[PDB]
Amino acid sequence: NNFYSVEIGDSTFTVLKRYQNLKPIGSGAQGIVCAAYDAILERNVAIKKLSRPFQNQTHAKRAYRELVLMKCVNHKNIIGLLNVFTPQKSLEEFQDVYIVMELMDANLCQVIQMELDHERMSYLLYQMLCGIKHLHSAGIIHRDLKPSNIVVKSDCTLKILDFGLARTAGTSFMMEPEVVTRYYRAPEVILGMGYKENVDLWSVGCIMGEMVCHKILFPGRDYIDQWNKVIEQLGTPCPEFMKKLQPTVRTYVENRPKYAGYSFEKLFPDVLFPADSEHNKLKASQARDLLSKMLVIDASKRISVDEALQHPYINVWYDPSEAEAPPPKIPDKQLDEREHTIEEWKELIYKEVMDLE
Amino acid sequence: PKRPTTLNLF
Ligand SMILES: NC(=O)c1ccccc1Nc1ccnc(Nc2cccc(O)c2)n1
Repeated sequence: NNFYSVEIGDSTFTVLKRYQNLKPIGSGAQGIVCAAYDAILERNVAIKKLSRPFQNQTHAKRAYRELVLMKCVNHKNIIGLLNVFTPQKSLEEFQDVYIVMELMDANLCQVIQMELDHERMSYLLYQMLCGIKHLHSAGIIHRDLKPSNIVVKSDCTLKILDFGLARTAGTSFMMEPEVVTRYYRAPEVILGMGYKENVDLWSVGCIMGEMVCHKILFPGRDYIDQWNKVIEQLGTPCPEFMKKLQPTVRTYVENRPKYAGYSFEKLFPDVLFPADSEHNKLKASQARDLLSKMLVIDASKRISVDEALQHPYINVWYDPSEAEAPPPKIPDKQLDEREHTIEEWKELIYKEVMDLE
Repeated sequence: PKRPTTLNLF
């Protein structure tokens, strides 16, 4: 054949010889991801092996949107899709999908382990915010933002990653509200309410905060202690919000201890923030203010994406082209609630993976 | 104000 193989742990990659000398760099959920050199390209690239392309009726729905979205969404702040293929010859044989994307130096966790200066931290946050926006402009939510899904480059550019849980609007409180990474779940998700665009904005808070403190904001020993860590921090949400909770959740939420919460001045004392200058927009004050507008329990009151891109701490970087870009366009083929059969799927994964390279 | 171009990742 043309492809080949290499021993990458308890698994094996069967790729086009054009991608040489592999090495693992990520133990994710949608599959392992290797960093390699694309000879033909003359630039090192990232390759994701899709684990059981259609094992459960669930792994499909995601592995699909990943593909689709990987395609229909292009923005300078969102990991570009380089290639996709499959070492298999035909349907009956098909059972593996490989994804090739650009390749960044590292993951945000890396930044979180270092001090930034306003300029940096604000630019990144900016970039991060542009990426999301572009997605939102299509009603497309990411639902799972976190360091792990954000990558940087020696030249300080930011690129968003992963689209498994990516989906639209949000019919309700999904089915498995566990799928999103704990530490970054937004109240609407924890209390199973039903999300809007800004659900991502909450995650953005958890991130920036972490980037500021250098440790996870709202830890949480389990799916439920999560809510606890949140309220112990921002204080019990007000009745208006309670009234919005399902009847069962409501009860429990109200039966908890009544936490007041701490002022953001104490949650993020000026020190923790990159050393202020004299400049006004790039100031701890301002940076701290954004946070307070994102780390909000009642989503209806949480700064929308644009409002963020316009806020004084991110404002200094604004540029129509990046922010107000044109909305990406997904056909209408991709559904986030549709439901087919293990097999029925197997087909759409081919007839797509196919006409993609 | 101008955009940052370097980022130490070590
Ligand atoms: N699912 C993924 O795409 C995934 C999962 C886990 C880790 C990475 C990635 N993807 C990815 C894509 C482009 N550049 C990097 N760069 C990079 C370099 C060094 C360490 C990293 O964590 C990332 N990583």
